[PDB]
Amino acid sequence: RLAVMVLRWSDGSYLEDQDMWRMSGIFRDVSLLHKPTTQISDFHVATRFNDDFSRAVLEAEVQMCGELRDYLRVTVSLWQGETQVASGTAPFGGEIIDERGGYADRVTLRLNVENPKLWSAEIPNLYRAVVELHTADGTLIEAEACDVGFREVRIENGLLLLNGKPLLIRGVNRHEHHPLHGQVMDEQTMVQDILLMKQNNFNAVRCSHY
Amino acid sequence: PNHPLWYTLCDRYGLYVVDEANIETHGMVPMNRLTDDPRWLPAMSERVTRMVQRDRNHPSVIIWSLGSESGHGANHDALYRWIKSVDPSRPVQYEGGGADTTATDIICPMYARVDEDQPFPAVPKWSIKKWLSLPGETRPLILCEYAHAMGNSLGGFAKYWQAFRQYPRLQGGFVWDWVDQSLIKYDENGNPWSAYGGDFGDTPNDRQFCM
Ligand SMILES: CC(C)S[C@@H]1O[C@H](CO)[C@H](O)[C@H](O)[C@H]1O
Ligand SMILES: [Mg+2]
Ligand code: NA
Ligand code: NA
Ligand code: NA
Repeated sequence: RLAVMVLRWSDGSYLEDQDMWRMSGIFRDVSLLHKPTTQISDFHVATRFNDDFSRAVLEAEVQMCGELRDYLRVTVSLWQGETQVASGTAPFGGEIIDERGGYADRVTLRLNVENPKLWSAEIPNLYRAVVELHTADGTLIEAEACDVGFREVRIENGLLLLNGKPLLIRGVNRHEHHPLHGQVMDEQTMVQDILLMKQNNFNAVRCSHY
Repeated sequence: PNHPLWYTLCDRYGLYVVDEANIETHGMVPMNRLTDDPRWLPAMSERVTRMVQRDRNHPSVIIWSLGSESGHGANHDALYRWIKSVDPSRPVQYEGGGADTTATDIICPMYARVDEDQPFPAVPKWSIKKWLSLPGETRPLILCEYAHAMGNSLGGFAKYWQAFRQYPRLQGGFVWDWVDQSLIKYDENGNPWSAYGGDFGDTPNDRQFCM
């Protein structure tokens, strides 16, 4: 039996003064997650490019918790549909960081991608990155994953660039609102909003304000 | 460069002066044909350097100019740097080759409109308000020529002044121009009349464009 005492007002309320209905409760999903003792505790995916975006390096930093062991490995593999495009395997133990060494509980994997299909609001090309924590001889401990979009966002010479091109933001602020359910969101309403937005020539959304 | 008394009078009466080298090659095709040619650098150089040597002690002179309508050539860049090196006390401007070249401290277009872009190839005339905020642009904008006062004209003059007052980096401009270049001719009874291009048998000519 779980028991949750939810308070409508807290010191947190002072930082939650958004122009919206003021409500309360357990308004997003509740779930139980089972992880092994030796586990992926964090991972960051980065994509860097050459000048004309004909080449990319996917860089994945992976953190573990649990007992550190020589036989431990991370494999990060990148997929386009059912085709594996690139893969990297490494033991734990980051590069030297300062005078006390580096992160023994972290590893960074670097994958080369030639002619990556680029992500944008115009063509949302996505790859799948699978992060496998496993032993040297290939027993899977666990895998986490995410969708990867190869794109570069930068400001240069006063312009916001996506993949080297200046954006024109056709945006809208969107609160999480349902007339019957309040501030509870469901897949169907979310999908409805996205289809209507794109159909009306929107390419951007601001998560106002959270 | 003007008659020398002009600067004395501007010193004493109080007018800001742009002193301008006697260099204009408007009729060349393309406009920079001579100014990009090193063989013409000596001739151009003397038109700039001798002006500076003559007028540099005049307080009324606040800005030096490399001349007028001669495109943009390497000779302009060279003489720009010469003035900057010899007289740091005064900005240098020059409109040729698109009004915002490496040979000018001030964006100084001629007849750029307030709100309307005129995107000519190679030498566009942006809206002055737009021009200021072009990516990377930081310079002040002062039109070297604007509001062409030919005959019944100066339509839209207030639109410039509204923009000048609203935008800090729009710092005004020089109307074109002060006085009609008409000449006196006389009829058979000795009565004077104002004459323009063509009235002296001069041909080809550009008629009333001198006024
Ligand atoms: C496109 C041409 C008319 S050039 C135009 O001629 C004007 C005539 O008064 C002035 O001389 C300007 O300085 C010049 O830009
Ligand atoms: Mg508010
Ligand atoms: Na101003
Ligand atoms: Na003619
Ligand atoms: Na004229």
